[PDB]
Amino acid sequence: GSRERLVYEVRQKCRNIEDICISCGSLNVTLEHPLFVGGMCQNCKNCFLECAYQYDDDGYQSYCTICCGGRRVLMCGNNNCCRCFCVECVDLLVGPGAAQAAIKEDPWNCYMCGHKGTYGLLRRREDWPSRLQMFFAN
Amino acid sequence: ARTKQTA
Ligand SMILES: [Zn+2]
Ligand SMILES: [Zn+2]
Ligand SMILES: [Zn+2]
Repeated sequence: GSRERLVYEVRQKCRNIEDICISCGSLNVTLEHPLFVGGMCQNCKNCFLECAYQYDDDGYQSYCTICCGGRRVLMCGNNNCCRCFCVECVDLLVGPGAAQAAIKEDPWNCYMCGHKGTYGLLRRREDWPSRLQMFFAN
Repeated sequence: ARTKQTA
């Protein structure tokens, strides 16, 4: 019933990732996450609407790109990207230990910037700019 | 990666 157990089931192909909210683990998916393959529930849609483009004075987004929270986050080293990712989301959706590899990497291109585009279960949508246009549409 | 606290 936890987010961690649901993601475990996804890795075991006992469940499709589009059928879970990848930001909180809710089964009450109401849309596809606009940036990565996977679902999004109404709570997280709302958190994204309020939170996703909040910025700190360091020029970076205030919260995690995936969950729109986090207490401690990694910042993208791309001088053209202002995104952050929390350790919890990274080690869950990419895989355990992934966050510490990324923290060590210098400089680090985040999962939205990286050319590989797929990282464990974390798969960037090829059409994320279209999905963002639709998400913020009237 | 640089890190930061969100709080
Ligand atoms: Zn959710
Ligand atoms: Zn997160
Ligand atoms: Zn980036």
